[PDB]
Amino acid sequence: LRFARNWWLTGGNNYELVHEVGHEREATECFAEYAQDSSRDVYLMSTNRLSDLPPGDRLKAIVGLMRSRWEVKDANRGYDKAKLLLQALECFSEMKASGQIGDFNSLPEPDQDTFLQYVEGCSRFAQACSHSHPDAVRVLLRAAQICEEMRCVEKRDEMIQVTEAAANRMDRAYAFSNEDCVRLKNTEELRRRFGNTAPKRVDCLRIHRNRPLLLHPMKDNNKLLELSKLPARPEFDSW
Amino acid sequence: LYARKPDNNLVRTYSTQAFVLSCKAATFGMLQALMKSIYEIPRLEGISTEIKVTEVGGLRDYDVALIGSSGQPGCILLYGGCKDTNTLDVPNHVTVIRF
Amino acid sequence: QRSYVERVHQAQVRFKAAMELEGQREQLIEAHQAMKEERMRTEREKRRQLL
Amino acid sequence: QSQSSRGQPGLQWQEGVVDPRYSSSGNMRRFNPDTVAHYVKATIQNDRREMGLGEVYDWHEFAKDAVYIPTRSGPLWVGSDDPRCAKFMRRRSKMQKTPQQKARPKPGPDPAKALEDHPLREYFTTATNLRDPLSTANNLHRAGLIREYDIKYTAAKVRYVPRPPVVSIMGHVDHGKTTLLDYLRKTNVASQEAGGITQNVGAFQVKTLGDTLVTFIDTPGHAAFTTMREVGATANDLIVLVVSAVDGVQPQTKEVI
Amino acid sequence: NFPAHFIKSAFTTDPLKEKQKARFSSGGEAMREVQDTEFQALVEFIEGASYDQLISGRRFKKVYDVLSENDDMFIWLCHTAMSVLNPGDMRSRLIYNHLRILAESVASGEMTQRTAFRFFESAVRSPAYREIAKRQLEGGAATRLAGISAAADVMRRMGLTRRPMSSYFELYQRIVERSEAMTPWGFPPLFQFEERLSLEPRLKFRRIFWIPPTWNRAGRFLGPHVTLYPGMTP
Amino acid sequence: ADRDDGLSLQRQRDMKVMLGYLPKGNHELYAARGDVNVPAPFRASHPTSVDRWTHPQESNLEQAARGSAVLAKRLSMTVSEMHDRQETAENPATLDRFYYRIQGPALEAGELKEALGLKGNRKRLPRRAPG
RNA sequence: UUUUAUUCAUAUAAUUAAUAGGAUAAUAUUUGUAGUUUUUGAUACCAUGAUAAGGAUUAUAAAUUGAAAGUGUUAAUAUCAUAAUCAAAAUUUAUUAUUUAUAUUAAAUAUGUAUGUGUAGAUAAAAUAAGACCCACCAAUUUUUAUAAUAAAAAUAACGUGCAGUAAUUAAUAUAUUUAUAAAAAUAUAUU
Ligand SMILES: Nc1nc2c(ncn2[C@@H]2O[C@H](COP(=O)(O)OP(=O)(O)O)[C@@H](O)[C@H]2O)c(=O)[nH]1
Ligand SMILES: [Mg+2]
Repeated sequence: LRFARNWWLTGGNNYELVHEVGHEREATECFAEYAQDSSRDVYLMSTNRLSDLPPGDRLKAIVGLMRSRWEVKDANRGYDKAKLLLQALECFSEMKASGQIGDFNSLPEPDQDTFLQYVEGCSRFAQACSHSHPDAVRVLLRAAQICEEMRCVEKRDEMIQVTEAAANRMDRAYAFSNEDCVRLKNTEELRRRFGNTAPKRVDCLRIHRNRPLLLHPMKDNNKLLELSKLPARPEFDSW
Repeated sequence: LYARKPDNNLVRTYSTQAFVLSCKAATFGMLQALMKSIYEIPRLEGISTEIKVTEVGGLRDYDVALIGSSGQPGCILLYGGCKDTNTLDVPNHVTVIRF
Repeated sequence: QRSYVERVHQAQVRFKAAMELEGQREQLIEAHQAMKEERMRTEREKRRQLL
Repeated sequence: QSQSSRGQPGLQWQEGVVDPRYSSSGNMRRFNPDTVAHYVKATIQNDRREMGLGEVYDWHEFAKDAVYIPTRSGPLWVGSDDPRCAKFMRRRSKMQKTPQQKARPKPGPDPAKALEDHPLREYFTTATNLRDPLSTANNLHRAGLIREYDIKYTAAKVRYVPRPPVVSIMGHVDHGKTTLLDYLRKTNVASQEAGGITQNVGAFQVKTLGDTLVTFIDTPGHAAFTTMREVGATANDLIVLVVSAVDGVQPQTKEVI
Repeated sequence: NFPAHFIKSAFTTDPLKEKQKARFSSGGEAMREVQDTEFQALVEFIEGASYDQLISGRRFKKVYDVLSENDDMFIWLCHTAMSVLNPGDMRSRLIYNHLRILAESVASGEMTQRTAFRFFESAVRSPAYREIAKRQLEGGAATRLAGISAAADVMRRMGLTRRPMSSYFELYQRIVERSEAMTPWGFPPLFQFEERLSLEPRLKFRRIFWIPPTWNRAGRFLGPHVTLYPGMTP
Repeated sequence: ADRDDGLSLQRQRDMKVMLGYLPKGNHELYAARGDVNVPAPFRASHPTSVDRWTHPQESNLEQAARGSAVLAKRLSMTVSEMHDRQETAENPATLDRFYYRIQGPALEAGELKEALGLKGNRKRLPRRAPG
């Protein structure tokens, strides 16, 4: 019906047809078949320490670390966040120091605002954690040095003022260094009742549709309780 | 980058008496002491004890199910006077040691 | 080849990081134990003197 | 090619004894030259002669390489050089040469670092440091008796009060720890104890000396209860080691010391 | 195993080779370097009798198809069925006009011969036609000859023939076949015509080899021209 | 065991069947048979499968050759021939049209058709991404 | 109650890698050109091609001396493109179509044993320049109903027995009866 048991092709008839056509548009367009090419396929190596990566890749890893910290969402003490932000700023600082074209004056608006928000977040975290960690002002000073390296006087002066004020604040701080009532009333009433004087749970079984069934104790008058109390084998067991 | 591939053609063939053992103590310290003593007990030549369930409660239904269902000889140890709540009946081939 | 070398190098780096973390934990444990021993020695000599 | 009975088998252990077919002495999948009948050997040799194969010389040594094949007829014993088990023998040899031939998933990020980055890390609680008011205030906040802004303020507010002492009675077996506690409490427990042996830790508060509360923990002296001894050692602040006068220092006393 | 021959002409040409091929060979260079169907089939067939050609069965089959491709068989069937009718009866006039329309449609090709034969068999198996034909046969003097002669003449006039005067030779053949008394006049074999038309959509009424044997294929063989026992030609 | 009658025909055939000389499924065998150029499933009843059958996939390096073949044919053709035959840049032009008759074993005939390019089945095609 | 014939004879032994010109030519001692040593399928295996056997049918009548042999497959075999341990010189080793009664060994060593009235069975040859898929038990696990000392069904790739449909080896089927370690049939009707 569908498959042939005979596996030999006989001679005669069996004139198959071959038809070939071609369009110039196919040859001109050539469509596209670039799935994976040598240009887009490259080796990949991994380094544990973040100083091995170049400053750009160091920042590309620092942003992921910041995302992980945000996923943690603990907030509260932010010394680790301050260190991450300081490393992020050090990426720009070493970019400028090494000799890259990146200079704060030459930076475009997006990169300028990114630098500003990074240094602002670092300074905010350092100011928050200055009292908890005595060395947070060190990261504040390092951020101010990074701003000076980038040659941004506007943020540099603010960083210097905030770090001086943080040092002063740290120095000064270190130099300084119904339900219950209802339950109580009920307990008192119960204790008074007990002093003056000087119910039982019933097992429940969820049978069907999670409907409870209560097995209440059998009435004391029926014969079944005495039937259970009587010995099983009179000849063998003691009476 | 490859792990060992199991082969199901090999099967276990019993050479010794396989004693399936369940242990249940009255208290957690009793359970720890019983486990330590059991593991300090050396293995005999023709005896192999397999410890399935160790607990702090009394005899349950799942204990009887684990020990008596398989034809292998079974021992259930009850350290202390823990109250039992098993509704089934323990098979005769299974030794219950209440101590 | 690229996939094999990537996987192997990542595994090596991760194993090194884990071993370094365990070494740091062991050093922390040893320092805490040393502090405990120092405190215990002071307490023992104080106990003898007070007795 | 596969050594497994086609019909679905049941329990291989009878209620009291092991099934002979599944025992080592009567393994159904092992060719036993000491118990096989004449017709089995006749069939094996007939196959080895009908198809080009070596002559069967020693049944005891041939049983080593005898390959078992399940059939509706029963066990089929096929020589290691017989073509029927060629794929099975090839796979077995490849397994013997190199068994680890199945790929496994790449391990992910280290769970230890994942714990550092866990979203619920701040909910972890720790035993209060008995000498740290900051730790006491932090535990108070974590229990929800003070707000998070009251940590440093309540740290100074924390004060220390003398608590009743806890003393653990330890020693060797039959050295009189139970009898000493029994005399102290006037309860007669050493006689009503089952077997005359202590196997459960008991904490009892007594009003002795200057009408002060002292909590005694009766640690058993049997060698097995090392965990109970450790629990008593951790809980108690003072330990009383009772040694018999007639019976000298024992290994249990040595380990307690 | 089997080397790739790539007999396709589109799998053996590439733009790199075509770029150099086009310069040497193109339309301009090629131009610079180079310098009644029945009758045509008949002359093609008979030109094989030249001194440099042979009579081939392909050409004879071609000319036979060209000669027999018409539907004059069906047209003559319809008009022979019409001949027996009575030019005075109104039912006979209706049947005559229906069959004339059928024949005209067949000649024009507007209706396929299969459905035309369905119409024809349904028309000729009707009781009215059978009764009319029975009266025609019973009459001592009948109009069958005049009817069939007029049928040939109208087949010529209306252009229902491959050639203008073929209808008269077909009429002569019809009369000489009527001399054989194969079937009563006006009662064609419908089962026979149905069997014909089920298979054929159109109703109709020293060896030479294209592949010579090779030495590997044939062990001891010389050829179709060699004579092992020749004679002496004067 | 030299001068032995040997295994019976039925026993030998059953042994070969057990060993697996008979394929478990017919899909691979009828795909390589070469009588038809259809893909492995041998049955297309979905619109995408039908489109796959109607428009066989071809690599760009060979589509360029196919278009160059018609470019060369039109270049060889004269202006008047092209205009009369309606062979223009937009109208498609046929390249090859022939009939062949093949006789012999199915598997070997299929392999021969693969070698000659008559059987486009069982062809590996590199993957493509997006457009 | 159509013709013809048939006794047929050698058969194992051992070692296999490179180019280099001359008389009558305006000159080359290059007359006489000097760098050991890291690889391995057939002294015995290549499975694939040919061959054997071997068939087809239109030519009316007149003229003309004319206008007239063609192969699949099944088979066996083998020296070829494909899978390492061994045949070609020292030949006994038995391998189809032969000279029968007048004269019988001179140039490479060239046949001493079968006369028996030409008396079997088998075998070969030709009309040609001649003149005719698949059943039951057994084995093997096991599963359900049942716990009665039950009993029964069913799932199952390699066993051992008997032979069971597919126009199929036998008119078919059904009912009833009978035998054999319990397969297969037999017997007797009814139906088609
Ligand atoms: N004479 C005497 N007997 C003692 C003393 N302490 C314990 N015993 C004996 O030890 C027995 C109880 O042992 P127990 O205290 O329970 O052993 P332990 O729990 O291991 O210390 C009693 O029968 C006493 O007779 C003691 O101080 N004097
Ligand atoms: Mg005690």
